[PDB]
Amino acid sequence: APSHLWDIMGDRQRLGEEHPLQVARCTKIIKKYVINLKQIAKFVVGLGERVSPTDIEEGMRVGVDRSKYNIELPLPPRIDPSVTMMTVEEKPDVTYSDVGGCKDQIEKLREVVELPLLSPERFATLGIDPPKGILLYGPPGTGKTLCARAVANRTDATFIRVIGSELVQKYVGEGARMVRELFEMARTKKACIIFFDEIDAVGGARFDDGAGGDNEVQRTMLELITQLDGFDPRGNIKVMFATNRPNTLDPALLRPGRIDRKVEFSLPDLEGRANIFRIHSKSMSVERGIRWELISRLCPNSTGAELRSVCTEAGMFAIRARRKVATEKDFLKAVDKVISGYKKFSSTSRYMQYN
Amino acid sequence: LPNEAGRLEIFKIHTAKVKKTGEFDFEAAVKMSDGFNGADIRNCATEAGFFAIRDDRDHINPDDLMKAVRKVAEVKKLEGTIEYQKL
Amino acid sequence: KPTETYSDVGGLDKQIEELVEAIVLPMKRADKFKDMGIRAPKGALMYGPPGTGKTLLARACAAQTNATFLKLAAPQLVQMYIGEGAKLVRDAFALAKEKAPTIIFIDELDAIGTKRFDSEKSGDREVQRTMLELLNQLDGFSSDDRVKVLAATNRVDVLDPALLRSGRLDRKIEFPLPSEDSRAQILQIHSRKMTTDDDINWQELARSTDEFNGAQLKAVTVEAGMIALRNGQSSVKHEDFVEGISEVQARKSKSVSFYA
Amino acid sequence: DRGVSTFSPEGRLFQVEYSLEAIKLGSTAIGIATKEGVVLGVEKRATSPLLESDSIEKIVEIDRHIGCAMSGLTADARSMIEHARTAAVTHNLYYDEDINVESLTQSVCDLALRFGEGASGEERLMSRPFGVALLIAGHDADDGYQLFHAEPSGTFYRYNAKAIGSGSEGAQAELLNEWHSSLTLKEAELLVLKILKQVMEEKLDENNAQLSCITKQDGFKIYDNEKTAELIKELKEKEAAE
Repeated sequence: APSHLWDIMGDRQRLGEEHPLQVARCTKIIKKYVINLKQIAKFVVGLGERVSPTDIEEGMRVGVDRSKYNIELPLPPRIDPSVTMMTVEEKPDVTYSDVGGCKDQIEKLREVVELPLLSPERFATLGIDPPKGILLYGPPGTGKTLCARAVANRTDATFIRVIGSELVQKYVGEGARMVRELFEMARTKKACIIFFDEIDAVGGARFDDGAGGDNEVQRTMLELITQLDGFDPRGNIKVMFATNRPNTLDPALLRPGRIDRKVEFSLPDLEGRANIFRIHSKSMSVERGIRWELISRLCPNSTGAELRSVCTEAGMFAIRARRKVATEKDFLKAVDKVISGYKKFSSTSRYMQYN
Repeated sequence: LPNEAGRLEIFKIHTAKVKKTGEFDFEAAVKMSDGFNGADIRNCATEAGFFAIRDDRDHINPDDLMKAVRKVAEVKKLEGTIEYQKL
Repeated sequence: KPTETYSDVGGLDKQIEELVEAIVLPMKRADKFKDMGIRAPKGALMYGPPGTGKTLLARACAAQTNATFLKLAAPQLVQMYIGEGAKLVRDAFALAKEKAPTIIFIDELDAIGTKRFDSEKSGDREVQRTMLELLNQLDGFSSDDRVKVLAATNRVDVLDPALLRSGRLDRKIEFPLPSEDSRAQILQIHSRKMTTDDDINWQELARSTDEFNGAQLKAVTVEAGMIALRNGQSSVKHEDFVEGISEVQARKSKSVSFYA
Repeated sequence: DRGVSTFSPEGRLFQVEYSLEAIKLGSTAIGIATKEGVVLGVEKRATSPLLESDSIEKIVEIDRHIGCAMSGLTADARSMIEHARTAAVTHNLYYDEDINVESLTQSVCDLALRFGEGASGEERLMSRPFGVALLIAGHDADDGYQLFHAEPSGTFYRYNAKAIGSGSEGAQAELLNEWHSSLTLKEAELLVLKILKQVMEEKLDENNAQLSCITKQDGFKIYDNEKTAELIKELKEKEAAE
């Protein structure tokens, strides 16, 4: 629709030659600027008309004119990162209250992450150092990522999603570049959150012999550790490591200096599993007078994934058994279905812990 | 690895331009390090300079020269034993 | 130069004096080595548990020299473009020409090296390329004892046996776990920025800490402040340090049989 | 291998550590040790009405005054039962007196704490670690009524109230509260049936539930199907008022 609202300006910013600049990176600063083109060509230029002497810095993309090379406008550094530009999300789904029950996992994470971001002056009175990293592993199916997304909602800032399979690329040595792409945006965008997903595919100690082609995996963590704690302790944002195989990780990865607060998820007890059915009681259909504490007692200790499956499957009996809403009789049938019927695999139940 | 007579000629090489004392050891340096290194002697020449600084002496103590050779035994710990590269 | 000095560390003087004889004394005493003809050590090997102060100790020595510092990571030497990583080591010592008294630091020396001949996969060779540059450059115009490099690695188990020579790395500096008096001075420095009642005796806490590295000691003062923060305490007492150190980890919470 | 000859670098073992899984997957066995005698009960877990519950037994009588509760694999446990009966009678051969229940349990564990085949200085009767666990009860003239737990891995312990099997973790929390030193014989029998019915999904009757008691006067008495059903009716009268 706005066809004529633009071309009116097409006789100034377009017909004239200003914008068509050749993107290139500056190397040495003599205060003579040595700049290397993307075509692999080097030259020397000076300042521009509107160019300030303090704007040009070492290792930064600087657009230069194609005909007569001169500095006109500076460009943001690191134009090469591409995939990491899609890792930024906004307005997640799971809220802070979506986690079933109030336990130690919620209170310990909000103090080391949400507290220093919302109240930076609280810990400044005692003059202490808030923990940079955290630890969440636990058994699978417990809603580990559900608790991690509850923190991103209260933060209201940039959330960086990092998949463990993203570190390994299709080129040897590219994995080291993917690590620096994550920490470069930490300085550009302050007070953000980065989250690792399934670091077991990368993080670990494989020693030497037995493969011969697997040395590409261990070189990613050695760069990740350097980018985390290097010769210069550079860091701002909090770091979250999450994987389902804690025993196969790097034995140095669990040491202090990166992760401080260690919180391991546990199987909810009768009091813990009771709130799981209560937070789901507001949804679906619950008959008046049904006590969910008796349903959770018949169910033994298991992961939270099977707990939410009870309320979901309970609504499925009303269609086959010819029922209006979910009754207590259909709840007992879900015990023999969600639990007793699925006792063949489809569960962890102290399966993967060490081996 | 040189033999017992081959190493003896090398100690005079590193101690030639380096200022020494006329008591500088001859054949005992070979007997001090056996099987630990037996290859790179120049490590011993660097370590011998630190013992003379603590005693405030420009010349190297012949006893400190033997102590520098003994120190090299624990310096490497790199394994690297070669019986397989003959062929 | 960095902002770290020797005053911020304590109890490591046994390992510090080994660093003073590498990049510190041979630089100022070079006039003595030229008259004596003794070649300064080309470098120093650093290993141990990863939670030590090897990053802090090497940082405290760089500021006292007041010279140009160069940081080069070993995993950064491998790139998808062939020859780009080979030019990194080649251009790293090229800056040691224009500026002769410089300092080069290599983190995670075990990151670059291997054998990989006999067994399957025929190796990689996208790594050892930049490793041959470390052997060739240090045997080239370098090794004037102004090129001294600080080599920091984790363990000694997996490494190229050809990395150690009188022209590359001489003094092998072991970093064991700090002792009683060594941990007492480290824990006291990290608590200087906190607020306490001055009733804490670190001699008892030094014995409460059993075989902890430099990183495990820093986490003590971090958790000690978190205990008084959640309880609403105005100061950190001695009981907060004992409670902060105690945690499961280890083998505790055993589902295993036997015991008895 | 990862067997008894391969010791784990973390300070543990493989084959025997996994043997606790067979215990956790076994039948629910509940018992309470009081001053009026120990009341033991198990769940026979009838899988079909054609199963004859009188022929199968998860509660075996070792001695007149000493009995056990078998929850687990019956095969691996029966070898210990034959050794338990032999050791209990062998002690009466050299002594002819009432033996301590802890001493009898130790004698059963003497064979049960050794496994393997190749040994330099001793013979090996067993072979592989067993994944079955029993609850041994009895009475003597010294410490009175005692209740134990048979662990083939480590040394046995004396438990006043112990639950094993599929309902081990479920019934363990209930034994830390309702248990008391003043519980009588009638209160102990009604408490076991109340806890066993909650951890059991099926209905409570004489077919899937069999209980026994160890006293001084009557020794070890097995509750028949007639008396067990009467104890269930007494539980229904207590639950009706509550």
